[PDB]
Amino acid sequence: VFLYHIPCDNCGSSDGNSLFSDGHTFCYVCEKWTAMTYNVWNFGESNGRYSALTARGISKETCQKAGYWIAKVDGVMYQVADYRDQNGNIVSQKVRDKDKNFKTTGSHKSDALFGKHLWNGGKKIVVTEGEIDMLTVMELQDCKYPVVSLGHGASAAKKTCAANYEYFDQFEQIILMFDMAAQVLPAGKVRVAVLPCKDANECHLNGHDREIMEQVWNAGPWIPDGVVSALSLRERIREHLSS
Amino acid sequence: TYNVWNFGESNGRYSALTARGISKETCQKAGYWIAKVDGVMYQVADYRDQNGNIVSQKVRDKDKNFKTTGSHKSDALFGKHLWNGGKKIVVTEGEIDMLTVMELQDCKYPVVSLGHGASAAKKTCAANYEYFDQFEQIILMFDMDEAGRKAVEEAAQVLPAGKVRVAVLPCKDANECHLNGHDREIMEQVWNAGPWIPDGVVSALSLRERIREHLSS
Amino acid sequence: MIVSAIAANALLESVTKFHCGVIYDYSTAEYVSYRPSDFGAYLDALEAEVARGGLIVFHNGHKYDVPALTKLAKLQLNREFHLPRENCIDTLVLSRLIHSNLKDTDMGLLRKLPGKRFGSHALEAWGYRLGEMKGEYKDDFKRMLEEQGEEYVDGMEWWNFNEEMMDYNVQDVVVTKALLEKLLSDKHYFPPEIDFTDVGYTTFWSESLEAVDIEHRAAWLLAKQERNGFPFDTKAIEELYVELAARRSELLRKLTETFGSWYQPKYTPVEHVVFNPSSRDHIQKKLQEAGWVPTKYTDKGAPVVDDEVLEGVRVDDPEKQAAIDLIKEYLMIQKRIGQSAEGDKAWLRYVAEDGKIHGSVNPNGAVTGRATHAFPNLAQIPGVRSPYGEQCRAAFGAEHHLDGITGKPWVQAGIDASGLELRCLAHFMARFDNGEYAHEILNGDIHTKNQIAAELPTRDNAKTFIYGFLYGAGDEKIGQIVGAGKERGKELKKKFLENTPAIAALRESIQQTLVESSQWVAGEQQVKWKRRWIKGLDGRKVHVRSPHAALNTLLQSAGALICKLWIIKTEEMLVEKGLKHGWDGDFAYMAWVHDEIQVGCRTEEIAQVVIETAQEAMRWVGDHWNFRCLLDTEGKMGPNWAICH
RNA sequence: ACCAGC
Ligand SMILES: Cc1cn([C@H]2C[C@H](O)[C@@H](COP(=O)(O)OP(=O)(O)OP(=O)(O)O)O2)c(=O)[nH]c1=O
Ligand SMILES: [Mg+2]
Ligand SMILES: [Mg+2]
Ligand SMILES: [Zn+2]
Repeated sequence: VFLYHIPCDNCGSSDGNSLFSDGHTFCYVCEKWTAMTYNVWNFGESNGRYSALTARGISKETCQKAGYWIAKVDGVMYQVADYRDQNGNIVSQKVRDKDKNFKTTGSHKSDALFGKHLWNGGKKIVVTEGEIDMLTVMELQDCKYPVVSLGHGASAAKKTCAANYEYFDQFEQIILMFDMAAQVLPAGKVRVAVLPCKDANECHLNGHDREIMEQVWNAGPWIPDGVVSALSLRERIREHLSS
Repeated sequence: TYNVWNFGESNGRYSALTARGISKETCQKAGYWIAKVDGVMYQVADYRDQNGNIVSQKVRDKDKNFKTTGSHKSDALFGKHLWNGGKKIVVTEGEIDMLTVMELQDCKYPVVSLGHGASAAKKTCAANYEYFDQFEQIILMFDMDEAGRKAVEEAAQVLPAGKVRVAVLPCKDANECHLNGHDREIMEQVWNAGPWIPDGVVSALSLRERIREHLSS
Repeated sequence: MIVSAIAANALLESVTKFHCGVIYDYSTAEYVSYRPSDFGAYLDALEAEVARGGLIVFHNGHKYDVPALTKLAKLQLNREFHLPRENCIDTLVLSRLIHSNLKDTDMGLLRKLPGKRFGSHALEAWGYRLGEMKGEYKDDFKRMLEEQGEEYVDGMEWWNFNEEMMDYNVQDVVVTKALLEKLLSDKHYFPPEIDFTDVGYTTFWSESLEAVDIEHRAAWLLAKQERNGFPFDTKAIEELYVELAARRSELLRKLTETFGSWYQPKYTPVEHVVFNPSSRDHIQKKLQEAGWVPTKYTDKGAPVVDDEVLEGVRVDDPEKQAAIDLIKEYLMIQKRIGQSAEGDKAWLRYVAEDGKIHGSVNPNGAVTGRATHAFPNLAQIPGVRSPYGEQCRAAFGAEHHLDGITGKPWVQAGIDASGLELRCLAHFMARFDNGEYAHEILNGDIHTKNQIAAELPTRDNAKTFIYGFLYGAGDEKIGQIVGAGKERGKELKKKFLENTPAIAALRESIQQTLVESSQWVAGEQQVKWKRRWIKGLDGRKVHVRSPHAALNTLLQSAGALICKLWIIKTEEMLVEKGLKHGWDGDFAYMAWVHDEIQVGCRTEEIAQVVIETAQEAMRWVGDHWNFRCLLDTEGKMGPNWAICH
């Protein structure tokens, strides 16, 4: 948190350097900052470089915050995604490539989530099924709103969401972005929105990204099952009338 | 895992509990203390037998984990060795509740605690039938939760009838009523508790309001 | 006169429980303590000290401490408890006027303070400055829990009562008393012919200066309008965020294909870095390698890049000529987003449960008596001339408060003063030119005819130019207002100096009053001072930072005080007229930015009464201090704060 | 360093 201004030393400014409560300083003029396998891939070993993805659209600070880094081991390009805990320690990894040959290292639990080590308090949460849609929502919202994502696919919705119950209980409105379903969450709290494409990335790469953000802040309530009311049939009662 | 941790080889110290509401005299009386192993301060509770010999340690960290150092029996209670009789006991659910109750009475009534809690209370009460025979009244003091009501409902079956009384609390358990200044309610629930009323049976006299409102709608 | 100190469980927003309180007295010398069960006795002691005609000394008592007692005495034991404002005094409101300059004298002491307490008016910082501090409650409690082994959860240690809380509360009231003795040991504000520890509320207020009374009334009223809040619309700003967050995600897609990426040196290690338009290095590089010469070097090796050089820029490629406008629009949208919704101190992170925004207002934060606004700043939202300005001020309305008894929205009235510092200038120099300047200001509008005389395009540009010329500019910074050179920057100075030849005489009078000698250094300035301070309109020692800003600290420090008395008198007439302040009455103050006021009321007739009595309050301010000018305001009526600007 | 406010 910002406290006050001290005079900088490298650039020699008067009110450029700002002091903070965390102990670090920052100057706005000279821009100088002060201060399976069962094997976790070390960052200094696997040649970790935080490169950007051009064909989908992901900045570099998003990969630095979320921990989605490209390894250059074995002369090829791997995309290691890291899973952490509530204390902030490396638990498991995912090494994904062009042939999708998954190499899940470490202790991969049944209730692991991607992006739960930075975001613990808030009001709204957006939950996706993969990792690229999670990075897409973080790119749209500039990495400042709580978005988590599953780690076992859309088939473990009865296991992953059910085991993490006190984690999702702290939030006021849980918004789902699985497929365009689970009821283990407490009622009167779950919102599910509808998008015109397969996922969020096909809306981002085709101009429908505005319709992503309109479905986040005004998501409709969750109808529980295949029961319907007597008003949403109004066109179909017409349609069978014209058959 | 290894053995009973001695306080000298683990830098033990009998002190108070500021954030819980327990002074150092009650912790000196019971035997709840703090060791310094592996850098992080670890709290530890002591289990004794009926004679008074140390049989087990129970080590808790700063993030609420459990650790048994050895053979964990079912006939071992936390706070049992100090008393060998009396006329009124109060049985708790956790382990800090025993310190909470003995803090506010200056060690006048026998208070025991369970070694498993509410999950395996029937097993540790079925093997402890013979210890509660020398007593005159039993006051069960469990949580005001679903698991607490289920444990106080299912644990009163193996006990002797006519002596088991159940008390209610406005808090979660005794510790929040100790913190929030509700020291006048817990001293009445020990001396004057609720009698037998198992769920399922309803007396014909105490049903006036439900029959009054039932023929109205 | 008693000195009381409280300790409760949380902040004034959500407080439900009393923990402890200590009272010291100046007639018995007794640290009368209290317990959690003695709250009725605490209130009875305070009501006895009120009823005998005394003064209760708190610290930060107007903002937090007294409404905390009024809330707890209601919602814990069901009894009304109100302290009259002429009995409660504060030792923070006194510190912010007596020691109004800590950042310029606190160095040389930082050897005492830790470093986080540099220039703080908090009560612990004065414990470090008075060399009377025995520990701290939070650090010792954290060290205690780490010694026991149980975790330290949330930094919330006022949950449960204990005995260390009473001890640090006793040390708290010791620090408050040792601060009060030094604050009453001043001679310019409190004359040393009477002892101020046994006088009543008719002697302490009216046997001293007026600056000690107006500041406490201002702190009372500004704490009340902080407790009122500002009504805010959330859906109409979420629509704006979802609108212009799908525009900066098009202004980067359309722009990175124009400005390509490049390899930048990190055997030579390179990296594939792309164009980031928010940086002012990437645009500087890409304009350096596309055929543009800056011809303006503020930095010693780098140009200056802002909105006034991104207009006057020409390149050879006709695609980049259109791309620069998209770069400027992207910077605007980025600043709009970071202010409105994505910042750490954004609008949508300070909305309460009842749909209102509560912002802190420091009544004396500047050295010239000007109020500062913080957490968030409601004096820094974009005006109606900037793009996306009306859509940001239309959410900050007073018609978003539907009434709690009839279900109807309210009406807003906004009152602004006209020509404030420019008319204070005609007050101060009317003894030189015999008052033939304060007649043209009263004869028609001043800024419109100044725009006619100086052929400026807009009234806002004429208004910027006149104060730029008046508060000691250079040769170029008032030619830059029209964009011309220093020739026009010289001839405008000569034209507006040869009209009334009294500004230079007034400046020479100020120089002969304050400074006596100023030695010249080729890179600095060494000045022997004679009087570093200036007597204001009510005897307050206004501090002077630099000898070329003396006209500034003479004009704005005398211009802020007339508004500070005006905002007090325009409710002292309304309460005495037979209305009620608050949301459950007939009117409520909402915000006080540096010149104008924003009040929200229930009916249009109450709006007309307020907009009438503001003129009478301003005229009474102009009569109380014997100004040589004639003060006048202007009011508007509307639903929100876009018509009432 | 840039923006915004009076
Ligand atoms: C614009 C501006 C105003 N001021 C002063 C002038 C006023 O005393 C006060 C507020 O300025 P304004 O309210 O903007 O100007 P004004 O009150 O003279 O004119 P009007 O209300 O009729 O439109 O701050 C500055 O010091 N610097 C500035 O750049
Ligand atoms: Mg205080
Ligand atoms: Mg004005
Ligand atoms: Zn610097």
